[PDB]
Amino acid sequence: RESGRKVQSGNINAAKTIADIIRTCLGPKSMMKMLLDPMGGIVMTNDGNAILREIQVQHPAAKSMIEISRTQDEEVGDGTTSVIILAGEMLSVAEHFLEQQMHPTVVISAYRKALDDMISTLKKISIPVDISDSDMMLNIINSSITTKAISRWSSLACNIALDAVKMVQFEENGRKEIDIKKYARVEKIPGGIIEDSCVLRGVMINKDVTHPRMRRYIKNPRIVLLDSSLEYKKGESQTDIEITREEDFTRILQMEEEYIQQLCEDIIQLKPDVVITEKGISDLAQHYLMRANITAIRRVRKTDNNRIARACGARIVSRPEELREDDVGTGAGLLEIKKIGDEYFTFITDCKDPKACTILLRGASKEILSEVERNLQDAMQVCRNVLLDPQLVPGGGASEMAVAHALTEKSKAMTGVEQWPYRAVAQALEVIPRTLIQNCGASTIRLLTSLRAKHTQENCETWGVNGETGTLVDMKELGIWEPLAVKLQTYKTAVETAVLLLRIDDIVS
Amino acid sequence: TGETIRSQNVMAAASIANIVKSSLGPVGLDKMLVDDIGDVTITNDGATILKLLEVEHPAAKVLCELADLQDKEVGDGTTSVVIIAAELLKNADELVKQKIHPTSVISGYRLACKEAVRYINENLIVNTDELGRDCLINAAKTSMSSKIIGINGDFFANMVVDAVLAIKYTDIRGQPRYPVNSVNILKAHGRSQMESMLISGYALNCVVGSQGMPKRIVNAKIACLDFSLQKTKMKLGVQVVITDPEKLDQIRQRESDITKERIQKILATGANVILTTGGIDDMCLKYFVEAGAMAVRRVLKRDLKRIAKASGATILSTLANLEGEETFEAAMLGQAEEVVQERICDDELILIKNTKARTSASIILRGANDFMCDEMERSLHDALCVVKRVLESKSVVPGGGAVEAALSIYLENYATSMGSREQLAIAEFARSLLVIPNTLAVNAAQDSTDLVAKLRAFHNEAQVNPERKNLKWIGLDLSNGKPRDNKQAGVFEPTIVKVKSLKFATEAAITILRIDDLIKL
Repeated sequence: RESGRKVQSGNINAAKTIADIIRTCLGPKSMMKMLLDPMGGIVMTNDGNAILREIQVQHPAAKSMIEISRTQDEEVGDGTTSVIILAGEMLSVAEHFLEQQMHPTVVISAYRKALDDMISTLKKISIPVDISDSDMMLNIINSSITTKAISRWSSLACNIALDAVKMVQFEENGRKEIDIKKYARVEKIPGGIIEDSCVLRGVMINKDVTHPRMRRYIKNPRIVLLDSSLEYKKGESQTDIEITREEDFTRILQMEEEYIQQLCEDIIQLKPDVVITEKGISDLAQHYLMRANITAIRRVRKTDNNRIARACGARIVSRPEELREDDVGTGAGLLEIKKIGDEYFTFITDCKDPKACTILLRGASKEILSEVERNLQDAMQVCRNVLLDPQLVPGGGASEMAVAHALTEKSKAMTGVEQWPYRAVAQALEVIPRTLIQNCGASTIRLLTSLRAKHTQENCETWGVNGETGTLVDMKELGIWEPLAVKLQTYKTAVETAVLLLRIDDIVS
Repeated sequence: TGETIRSQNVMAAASIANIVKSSLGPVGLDKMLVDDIGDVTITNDGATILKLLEVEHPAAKVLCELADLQDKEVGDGTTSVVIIAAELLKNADELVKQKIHPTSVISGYRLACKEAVRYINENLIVNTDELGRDCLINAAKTSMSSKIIGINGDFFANMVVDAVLAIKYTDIRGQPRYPVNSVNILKAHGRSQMESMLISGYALNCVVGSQGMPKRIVNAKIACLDFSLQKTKMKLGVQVVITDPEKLDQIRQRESDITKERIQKILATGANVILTTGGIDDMCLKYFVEAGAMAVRRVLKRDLKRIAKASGATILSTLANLEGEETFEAAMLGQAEEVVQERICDDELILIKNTKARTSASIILRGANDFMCDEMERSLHDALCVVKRVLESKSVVPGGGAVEAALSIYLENYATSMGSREQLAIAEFARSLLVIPNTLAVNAAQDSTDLVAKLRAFHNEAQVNPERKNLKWIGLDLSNGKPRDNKQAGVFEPTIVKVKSLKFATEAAITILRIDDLIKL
């Protein structure tokens, strides 16, 4: 039970401090807040998503801030800090005034037009990419890794991100939307080195299949994904009574044989060696296949088989009758039990569809690998974000100072009370520049007013202050870049986010 | 107690109404609903939420049921009736405090509750159609955004408007009415955003037959299948003899073959075209198209159930014929006037033409992207739902808030006729109306004091009509809240909702009043 202006305050109130301390933590140049547990447990992070947690949370809109944050933590995970900045910016500025000017409403609307102007300006301020040139992509990843200051192994993982994620990218609604991630498969591996890893075709099966009787290598036998229903039928097509006695053992187990084979001969109809048996797994099912000298890999996940559905690019087959390569094991394909470290790894490569690879990771060991993987995970996603979005923007204040002018130019032209949000919208761009001016550790009011001028003539197209260069700069020469969507994705959120709590005057239990 | 509880009663009436009159309608503001103390949910329209919200006052107890009572009935008045539930209380709160006995005028507010229904008689429009509720375009257009629907915001509307009002459509298994059952319909985003079309009968959402299926079978006798044909393993099929290693494999294969003839029997028996919500294996589908049978599979359950209720009577959604349709016993005969499989939206949908026994229509909305499918989604909904109360209620209340001022003065006219106390029972009643213009002005960031007063200036004597709004009342806005016209902006109701919410709010105020003693054993 909470009300109105006090909500509206608690909106501005909480969302203020919500938007805040992690901006000290923001920037490649940053300030890590300390976090103390009531027991005395200490934490040092630049991660708001992490910072969101140990702090005791009460304000349910702060919980809701954690929501769009986690919601964004789901999407990128980076900028979850940066998304809640601007809503904090947004909710702070227009709300109290314009609610004391009596409305969420004109505030609500104008962020539609706060959104589009930049969305427009985004397509203007962001420039297309070569996803064709991975180096044109690499610098982004070279840029993506280094705000949290990780380079060492990532410098390679940068490239390896480029490689698979363009391949792990095959997806179409017919408008060809590519979100596809789960295709990309990663491998914890002991030994090798962080500077040695790769992407192997199909989907390499690492996690739950070490299984040594897969044989080892499949030259061109098929791998078989069973939504069969390979389960032995104790009768003709059915499962007869159990075996409590000698008579039920002879007759029933015999008919259990046929249904395995007749399907496994349908499996043989696509000629495998490896059959990874998921539905209809039977102790006779593998044994027959093992009697068939068909290695039947059981006690297995359909997630593996979904990895294997993306390992051969295939589907999994409920059809008992007439099992096919294109049914399961699409394409010639491979299957190989590989030891990277000594861990057995099934590698099912050569998906029937091209753009087939999945990321092998070697560190000097699992951990220093996990160093790669975690950062590669960021590296690899920026790809499918650049692969998502083949436009990208000179960052910092360039990203920031661009639209406010058009926005103010709107507010000036729009000259409503919607102009007031476009004023409230204008400088909210510049807070991370303030943080960037924090990042350099300089005088913001100057650099703002300075960068304000930098948009008066240059129009801050490439010109922000970059706290890490310290100065108002071209962000193209300087090379500050993100795929446009990510900018918007950070930008889209806070609008709706602010607009979200812009709706709430009422908490009620 | 006494007033203090009846106030606390009146207060709780005001107290909870605080939540909704901000949350009210699609001018309302979304509000955070904590489920326990920890689990928070957000909408406007308290009608949803107060049900989910724990109601901590006997008033709050006596109310959410009544709004739900209204809400069980109809979504209209739900978040409302709690309004004037609160209104007349605070109104009558001081009246009882004045000289009034809670019994005195409370009958009058019922007698006053009747004047409105006495006025509901003289104020309704039995023509629910040509102007439309939220007009025609305004109906769907409002529940449209402007994206790829916007240019057709007027255009798509009168389509979907005139669609569910009356078009050729099978009602539930073809009920002889206006499309009570909505209308089967498609938003298929692609080609032009302007090529969205009503189509004859039903363009399937289906897996077309891929075996070389005939892409037209005229006048389709249909089997609509909610049943998958698939296959099962028969350890021994037809024949026995092994004259060949071929013949070794023929036995267990012959189970698949008996479908061919049975399909060819089904070609002769129950359907021209097989429609299967389930999968028809190309194996199965082979048995059809070689006989020359269009066999369509994995059809949309919505479509198919609407195609089932299109076809009429016998259908294979009833009995499961197995082994890829065991030969029909002809409880399976569906009806399609013709069936052409026509590429539409850059894709072939089999287009069911009406029904052989019935009319049917899918509309295919053609956008670019799902953002039509996302918007004409709810654009349909409103218009559909609008049309549906348009469908059921021919009598429908013209005007949203212009009735308020009429209904105010209408009784405020009859107010003085009583004399004495219940002259007041006709007043605060007619006073408690204008919160509807208030809350709509409020939630639109408007001020009804300008709007609702502007309302009461509109009259010759009294009526709410799109005759002359300069001299009379009609309609209303949300974004504004001033009288507008019926084909224009100015709002509507169907006929029924009031008397419920009327009597509801009429009863809402009275009963918690009656009790002055909360106290305990």
